[PDB]
Amino acid sequence: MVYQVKDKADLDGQLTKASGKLVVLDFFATWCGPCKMISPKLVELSTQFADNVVVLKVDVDECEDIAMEYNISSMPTFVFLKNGVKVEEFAGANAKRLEDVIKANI
Repeated sequence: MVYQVKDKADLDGQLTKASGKLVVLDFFATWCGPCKMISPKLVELSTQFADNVVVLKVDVDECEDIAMEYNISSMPTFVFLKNGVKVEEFAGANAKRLEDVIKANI
């Protein structure tokens, strides 16, 4: 349910297919402790809101150009989009905050 983009083009297509659903972009790194710590929760929410949410993971070491483009500097950073418009964005592994956002903007 949680898809990890191959590159910008891949991201620019996943967002298209997404249509009018809440999109959650998880910018993370494999060396980031808090990122792993929240990955399970993201998965849970992912399936708990399948049909009305689409979670895309973006590895910063693999897609550095997408990291610069979105101006990320802290991991994990969650950018929430809906119909092509940033609905919100925050960094850190605050699991409750994460569920709050998905739920409130689903």
